Amino acid sequence: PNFSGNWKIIRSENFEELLKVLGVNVMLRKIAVAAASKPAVEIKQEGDTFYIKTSTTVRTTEINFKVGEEFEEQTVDGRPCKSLVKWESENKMVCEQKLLKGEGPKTSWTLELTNDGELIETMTADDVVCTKVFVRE
Repeated sequence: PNFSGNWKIIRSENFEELLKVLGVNVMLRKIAVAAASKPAVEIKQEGDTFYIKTSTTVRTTEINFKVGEEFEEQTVDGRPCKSLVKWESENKMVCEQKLLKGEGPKTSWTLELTNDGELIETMTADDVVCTKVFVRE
């Protein structure tokens, strides 16, 4: 169960629709799903410590966290949040997010490995879920 690698996206389901129900305007949705916005995800895992860099043709962001320790990131629609990841199993982590300011949808995400070595990401806002699948280069 090692999440490290250079992960390339191979499936995406319900992402634009999730943004739509969050109130994201149509220009930004279409951009978010364009080929040019396809995420490449680099992960370095060392036990419970993660470094994850997500890059597209125009953006790059890095997060560093340790499982069980609170950190700060942004929600699917860009609002700052405090996050905390826990293991649900040997091969799956789950993250609960809490907005830093104001109120909003209950948001969370998960990452898990398949035995064939696919990485599955889900992101949830209230009752709406999006799933992306990646494979290693």
